[PDB]
Amino acid sequence: SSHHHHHHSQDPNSMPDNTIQWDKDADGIVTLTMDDPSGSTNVMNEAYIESMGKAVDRLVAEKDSITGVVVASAKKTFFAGGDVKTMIQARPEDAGDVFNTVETIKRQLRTLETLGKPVVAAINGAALGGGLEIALACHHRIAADVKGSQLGLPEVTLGLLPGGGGVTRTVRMFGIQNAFVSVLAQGTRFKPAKAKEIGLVDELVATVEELVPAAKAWIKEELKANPDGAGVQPWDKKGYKMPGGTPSSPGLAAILPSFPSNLRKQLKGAPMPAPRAILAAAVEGAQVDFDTASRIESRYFASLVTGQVAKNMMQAFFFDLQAINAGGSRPEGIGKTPIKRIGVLGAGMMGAGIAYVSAKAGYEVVLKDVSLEAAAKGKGYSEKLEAKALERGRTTQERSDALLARITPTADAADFKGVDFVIEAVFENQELKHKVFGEIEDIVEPNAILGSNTSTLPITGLATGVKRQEDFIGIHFFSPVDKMPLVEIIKGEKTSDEALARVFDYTLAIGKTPIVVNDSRGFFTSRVIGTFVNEALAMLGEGVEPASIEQAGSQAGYPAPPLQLSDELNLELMHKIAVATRKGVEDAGGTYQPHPAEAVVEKMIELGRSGRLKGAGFYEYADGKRSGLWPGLRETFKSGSSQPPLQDMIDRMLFAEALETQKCLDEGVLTSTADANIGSIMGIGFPPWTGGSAQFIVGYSGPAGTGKAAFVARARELAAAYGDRFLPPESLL
Amino acid sequence: SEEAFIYEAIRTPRGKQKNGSLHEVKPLSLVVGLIDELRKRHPDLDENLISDVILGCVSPVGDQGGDIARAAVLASGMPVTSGGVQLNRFCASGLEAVNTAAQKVRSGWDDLVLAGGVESMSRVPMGSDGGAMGLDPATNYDVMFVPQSIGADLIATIEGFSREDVDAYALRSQQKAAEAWSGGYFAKSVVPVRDQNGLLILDHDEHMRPDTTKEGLAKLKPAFEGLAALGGFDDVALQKYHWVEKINHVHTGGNSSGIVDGAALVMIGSAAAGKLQGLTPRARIVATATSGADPVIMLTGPTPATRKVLDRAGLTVDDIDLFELNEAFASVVLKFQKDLNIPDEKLNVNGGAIAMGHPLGATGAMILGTMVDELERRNARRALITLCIGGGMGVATIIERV
Amino acid sequence: SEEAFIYEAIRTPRGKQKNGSLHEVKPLSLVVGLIDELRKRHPDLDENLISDVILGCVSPVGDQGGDIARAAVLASGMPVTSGGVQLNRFCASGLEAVNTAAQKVRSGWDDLVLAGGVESMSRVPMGSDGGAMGLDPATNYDVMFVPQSIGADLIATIEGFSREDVDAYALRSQQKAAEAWSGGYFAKSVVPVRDQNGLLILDHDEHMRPDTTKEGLAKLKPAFEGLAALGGFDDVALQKYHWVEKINHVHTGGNSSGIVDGAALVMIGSAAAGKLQGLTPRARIVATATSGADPVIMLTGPTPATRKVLDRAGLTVDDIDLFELNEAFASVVLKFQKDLNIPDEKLNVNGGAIAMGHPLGATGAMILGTMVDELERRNARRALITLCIGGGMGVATIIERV
Ligand SMILES: O=S(=O)(O)c1ccc(-c2ccccc2)cc1
Ligand SMILES: O=S(=O)(O)c1ccc(-c2ccccc2)cc1
Ligand SMILES: O=S(=O)(O)c1ccc(-c2ccccc2)cc1
Ligand SMILES: O=S(=O)(O)c1ccc(-c2ccccc2)cc1
Ligand SMILES: O=S(=O)(O)c1ccc(-c2ccccc2)cc1
Ligand SMILES: O=S(=O)(O)c1ccc(-c2ccccc2)cc1
Ligand SMILES: O=S(=O)(O)c1ccc(-c2ccccc2)cc1
Ligand SMILES: O=S(=O)(O)c1ccc(-c2ccccc2)cc1
Repeated sequence: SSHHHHHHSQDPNSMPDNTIQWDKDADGIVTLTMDDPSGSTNVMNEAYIESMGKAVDRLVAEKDSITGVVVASAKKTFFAGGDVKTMIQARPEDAGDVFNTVETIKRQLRTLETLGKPVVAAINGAALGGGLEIALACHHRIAADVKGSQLGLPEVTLGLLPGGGGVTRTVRMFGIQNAFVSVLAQGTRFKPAKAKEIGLVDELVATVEELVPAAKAWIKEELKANPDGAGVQPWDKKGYKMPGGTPSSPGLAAILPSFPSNLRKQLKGAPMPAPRAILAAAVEGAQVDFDTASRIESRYFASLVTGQVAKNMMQAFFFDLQAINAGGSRPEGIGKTPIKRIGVLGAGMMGAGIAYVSAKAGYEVVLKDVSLEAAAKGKGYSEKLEAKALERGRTTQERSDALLARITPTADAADFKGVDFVIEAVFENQELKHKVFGEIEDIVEPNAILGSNTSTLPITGLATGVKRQEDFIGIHFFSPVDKMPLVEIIKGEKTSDEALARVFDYTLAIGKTPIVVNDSRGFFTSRVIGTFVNEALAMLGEGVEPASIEQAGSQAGYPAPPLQLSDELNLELMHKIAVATRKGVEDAGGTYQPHPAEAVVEKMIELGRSGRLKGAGFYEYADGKRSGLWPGLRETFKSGSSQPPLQDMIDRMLFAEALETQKCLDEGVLTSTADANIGSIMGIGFPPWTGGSAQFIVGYSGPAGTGKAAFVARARELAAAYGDRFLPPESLL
Repeated sequence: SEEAFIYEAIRTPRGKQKNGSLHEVKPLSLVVGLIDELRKRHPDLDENLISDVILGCVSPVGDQGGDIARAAVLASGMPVTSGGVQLNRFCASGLEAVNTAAQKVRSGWDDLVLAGGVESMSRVPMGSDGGAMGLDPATNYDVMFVPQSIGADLIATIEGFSREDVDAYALRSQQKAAEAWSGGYFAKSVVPVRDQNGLLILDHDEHMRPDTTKEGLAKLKPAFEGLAALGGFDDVALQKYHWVEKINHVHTGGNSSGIVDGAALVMIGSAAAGKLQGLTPRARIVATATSGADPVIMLTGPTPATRKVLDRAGLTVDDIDLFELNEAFASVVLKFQKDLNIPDEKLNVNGGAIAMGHPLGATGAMILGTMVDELERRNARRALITLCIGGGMGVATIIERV
Repeated sequence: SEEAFIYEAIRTPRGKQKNGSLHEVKPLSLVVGLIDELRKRHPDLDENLISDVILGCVSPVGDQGGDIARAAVLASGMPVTSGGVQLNRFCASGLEAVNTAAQKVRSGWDDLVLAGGVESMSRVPMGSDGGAMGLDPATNYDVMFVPQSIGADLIATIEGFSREDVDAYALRSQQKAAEAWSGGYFAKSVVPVRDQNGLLILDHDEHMRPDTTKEGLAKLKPAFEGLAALGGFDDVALQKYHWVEKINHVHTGGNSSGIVDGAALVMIGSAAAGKLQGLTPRARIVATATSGADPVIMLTGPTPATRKVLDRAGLTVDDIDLFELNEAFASVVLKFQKDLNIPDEKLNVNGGAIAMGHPLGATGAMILGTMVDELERRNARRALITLCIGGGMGVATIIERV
């Protein structure tokens, strides 16, 4: 009933500040302007709830003198998100308070929506999550087509769902299938033009100054032309029919059982509860009236907020990612150094991809290879990506031609004149990189960054081939560069702080997320992803079915199963690394403990199946595409003789990387867990539901318990059953 | 305690789903016609001694809603004390109705019971009733819902049955069904459907294709008519059976059960009830059993249920003269035969649902009466009837000729 | 002579139809909650020994379609061998499930069986499943279809029950339901409904009006919504009961059963099955019976069914300590009390569906468990449970405390 959180006396010093300004024109149109004084963004917090409660109360009390309502904002954005610092603290015992809070939020929006008067949202900037939910409660939405504006319900990306009516209202507007697929399941963000196209927005204006007037103009016309239906949503009219039908409709009842199966297919059986909950709230809500549907929505929301996955994802994709983008790993007291011309050495898949993202961000790129034929095929990588983006309509023919025009393919070292940023992406060989850098370090500018994209070779050693080692640094990209969002910045022993900042600022400019890693063998990404594939190859050697291995990888939440990923990493490079590691150990006076996967690698080398690059690996490769698992794999390794439970296989892969991440944190390879979590998620594909390979430890949840203590118990379980490599470090004990 | 006997077991012919002869016939009328055939065969029977009418029905909605068994009692003018209950255990509903009627007589608290089933799939299609396991995403996402066809393909993939293997069984069913019809085996148990004026509507199983050939079956395309055509279920099945890499879709319309319309009635009673009403026992219910297996593979429920009904009756496979398993999918029968080493000449000896059709709620009582008639014709002694069911269930029954 | 025992009998609270607490709760969830409560009471129960799950359900469509019993077995994660069958015998479905479970145990072919019912009438309204007896004009015209309320009014007319008479019974039911709740009679049997977060949804029977006065009952109008509001049914009834000039419409929403949501579960097994699982038997199923009377007056089936179960168990009225008849309509209980001369202090002693509601498929199993507790709370010996049924049927059960 009440629009407020409390109905009893509290501490007067605990009264939240006021965030909503009230204004009623002589025509009786009330303009609600949201302006939270505690920050630059209107956010759904305790202050908003109390402020909207007072306003909605006043709307009802003054309903005789009020003809319409306009909901506007005073910030650069409209209304963006919720109070994550408070949501991440909701324990399971707080599920009652969580339920009540979202019920109160929706009780306010339901009153606004059923006022008997037109309510218009003047959306001036981003309307994300709770902001769009506020707008969806209005009867008409007007957005200002302005740079940076986004609209959507991205709650699922933090492990939540739109609990302020976003599920219920989008299903009422678009139907179960379209609401779930297009808006809810993936939290897609829409530019205002696309938002109007799908129905999230009804009108557009050029600038923000036209919004409130256009809103009041629409209120004036709606009352004149449609007085019986003014301020009445489609679902509150007799004769409402849900688009696509209700669950009882014969047409939708035919395909409805395939909705959870298609979801399992998309998620590959990963344990991500949020999309399942959105689908349940969506369908269950379409069976009952709006208010009953809204309350079901609140229960699923409280189920997610109090769960562990939402806490993992809020920690990673909100807190950890904000700290990284704020320059947590960027050295302090360093200024800016804009970049004029980028020089990329190598037109392979890596160097061509680096040139594409560099030219897409507006930089002039010189793409050098050994021959002009090769450099030209390197620019063809960008041409094929632009051609596929023109036929889909995501870029103009004008901006595409200007993108390609910034890519100048060459085979001459002299074309690197005026380059202030070098990104070398040639073969993994130290004396080659020493040679390649020596032939350009004099042609490029004196203050040019000398970056090397390497996966294995140490940076400090590579720097002995240039004169200015202060500006030599490792800039590790990930294939395919156009779709992989991390850049691993590797600091050699002579690398300066200024160089760290310039590559840091470069990474943000091209739209990628940086981490800073100290020089070490395998750095962070390569070292940790190695423990992942090696754990799977060991399973193959032990006799586990290859199909079970790949399912375990997919059902753990990885983007690619480990045998498939091994072919792309090339078993010969895996062997070269194992040989390198053994050489350093046996020469320091010690004894090398080989990983059980090294035998499986060598057996595939002997059988002439070193990976995809040479046409045969754990998979058969026909017509350039992948074509099933090699049928001889089962007889080579006696597949089926060992049948461990699937969860053991899943855990062995997750724990191998979590434990290795802790070693990197202990050794100083990484300086912050934020880098470890985002580095594992965005760099090597650690499953997002874990929040990262470091969050996986503190947020672990199994049948034995929760948290670091339960992680250690399970690691000790795996160690006693599969090998001492699963024993936990002292830092966890 | 009280022994339960089969006194009559009759069925309608099975009309086909497309341009079928029974499409104009209300499913209630199919049952009433069988009730009237029983009266014709026993005019002086005191119907007040009939204490219940148990009809299996998988889609109890529409023409089949509102307790169709009670509708059959009232519409046919049967005594109002004869009750009437509908039940749904999916594919075994017909045989579960008979098994429940048999267990009612054993308890001593019922004397004479009509059991059977009705399913007009051309009028009430499978799935019309809805259900949580399919239309509630929380339940669906967790129980790993999969349609029956993909379980059958998965069985063929694991056990190693090829497309030619399952098509070879399909041809065998068509041949044995045509031989049984030509030999007059079904003459006295298939009751022709007639209209209000006595004009003939259907007198044979019109789904049969007796001129089936191996080449014709090889030209058929894998199944794509219902939930199977929709995506996802293959991946969901392999998430459960993670050691299987690829599912071999070998099942088509020619080696799967046919969608048909039909009904069946069985009269079950104690020795005293038959002696009082002048009825001759045709067979005796020796034992019934229920078990199950994994709900994703789903269709492998018959093997444990048969093993439990044999153990319960103190018998072995060698003591059974006729095996009757419902031909939902060819791979289900081939798996049942392989696992128990059933001899080919004892398995579905008069054809099955691939040739004649599988009218869900009525099938169990049709294939039961089929065995009562074949034991008498062969002068054999024991027969075992079982059906796989959706969700992973299973029902088996042993009858002995009397 | 395998004897059948009741080991557990539980039920949800009953949520009302208008703005009910259970309207957001799927009926499948109502059954699963009661399965989880049985686990809480017997955490070391070998669920593999549970051989069937029989649920009564009168409108098996939508949320209640697709063999909801099987859905409860899979959604609760019970063994796939536990089966699951839905049945529909109208209002008696819940008790017919329990009686069928008893008869299966007596036969010796089932050891431990779950039985009960579920009906979410606010989500799946009565009549949702269609049906020939109501929707096919040929059959409707012949069986003289009439809604139950009109049969109830006719019973009041023929027997001479005034409007004040049925209102006096309605008041008594409200008073005895309030006394039973206040006295804690239902504390251990009514299992509160909670959401996925553990938050409370319902812990009491919302339909009760414990402040009911005989003056407020008199202010109510005979205002049934649905078929009774449409025309013709009065004339159809009097064409059969032709010695009656006019039907006195005495029944209202205050002296007729409530439309509510609810579920009930009963665990039934043999002595050996219970002893093998550390279970204490609470009551013994002494006898069950079915009969019926004319379907136009409809709700007179209880008297021959109660008569039949008494003669079957070798007992009379004076041998029975408690009589529990479902309060579908006040006149039915008064007719039943008059015919058998049931003492007032033995009849529906804890109130009935007029106060607490009548969740069709489940009611027979709720009032069954209600008498199990009241026999134990009074240390009484025998109880007789019976329900009238739509279409003129009747089911009765006699239990004995152990
Ligand atoms: O007792 S009152 O002064 O009326 C009072 C009432 C409520 C509040 C309050 C509201 C929202 C969040 C925190 C505190 C504070 C004071
Ligand atoms: O999921 S949202 O609807 O975006 C949502 C986000 C945030 C909140 C909230 C958090 C803390 C204190 C009060 C409210 C509520 C709902
Ligand atoms: O019990 S508290 O920890 O004070 C707590 C209570 C409520 C919430 C919350 C509210 C709305 C949306 C999400 C979370 C978070 C924390
Ligand atoms: O400089 S070496 O010592 O030759 C050396 C350098 C790097 C590695 C390594 C690479 C990828 C993952 C883990 C380790 C191993 C040895
Ligand atoms: O960064 S990558 O080039 O993708 C790369 C990453 C890791 C490895 C690797 C390291 C140790 C053992 C096996 C393989 C090899 C290559
Ligand atoms: O959605 S993002 O966080 O931008 C994201 C994008 C991509 C990846 C990824 C994909 C394949 C292999 C490894 C990682 C991970 C996260
Ligand atoms: O026989 S059907 O009604 O077609 C039927 C089909 C499928 C299922 C089912 C399958 C897997 C998990 C749960 C239920 C149950 C019944
Ligand atoms: O219990 S009901 O489903 O409401 C139901 C109502 C009415 C009838 C019926 C009435 C008269 C002649 C035949 C059937 C049967 C059932």
